[PDB]
Amino acid sequence: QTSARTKTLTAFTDSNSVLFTTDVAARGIDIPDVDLVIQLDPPTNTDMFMHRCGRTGRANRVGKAITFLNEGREEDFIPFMQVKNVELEELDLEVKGITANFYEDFRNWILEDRDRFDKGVKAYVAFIKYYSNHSATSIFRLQSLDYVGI
RNA sequence: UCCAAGGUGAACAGCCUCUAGUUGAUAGAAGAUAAGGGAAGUCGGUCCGUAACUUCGGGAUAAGGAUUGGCUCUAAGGGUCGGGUAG
Repeated sequence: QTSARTKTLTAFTDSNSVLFTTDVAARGIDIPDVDLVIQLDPPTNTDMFMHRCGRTGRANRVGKAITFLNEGREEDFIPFMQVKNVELEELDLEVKGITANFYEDFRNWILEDRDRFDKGVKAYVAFIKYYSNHSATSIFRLQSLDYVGI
């Protein structure tokens, strides 16, 4: 609802805060003091990519943008951005804290309420449909998608 | 000069019939084929076996035997009601 969106945006704009948002906030709106931008997946269209990581860097401020790749066709996204005059420097991040039970923890938390199971399966299917409507078909292939991994 | 059924034909045609008309016309009796030769003649010789397809609407939303749940932003998505502890 519009009122809830306005209230959430004005609470976030007003102390260290993390925002889980779709492409609604990607373009146009300016939240000051935003340091880090993470794109858990590359966008459906690449034109919006520059907007999603564009919320930072105002007045050459020290801000970082990070993106995540699926290891299968990751060799095509970087040159695609390079042709569009965008250079993505590879970053190596250690997967800390995953010694044991992360997927087990997720699974046993899903088993508590069937609503959680429904929301998870619905989100997975929605992501599959979202990946189906992807530009640059060669880069993002449905066949090469890691269905079990997702 | 007017009216004008049906079925086969599956090529106008021809053939057969329904409704409706005829039995009229002196009566009785008693073209085809061919063995061998081949112009020697005369002026002149549609139906059985395959495969892909293939008609109308209504549906919108990735499918339509399966465990259906299916993208981002963007008008509306039936009405109403309901929030704590203390003085």
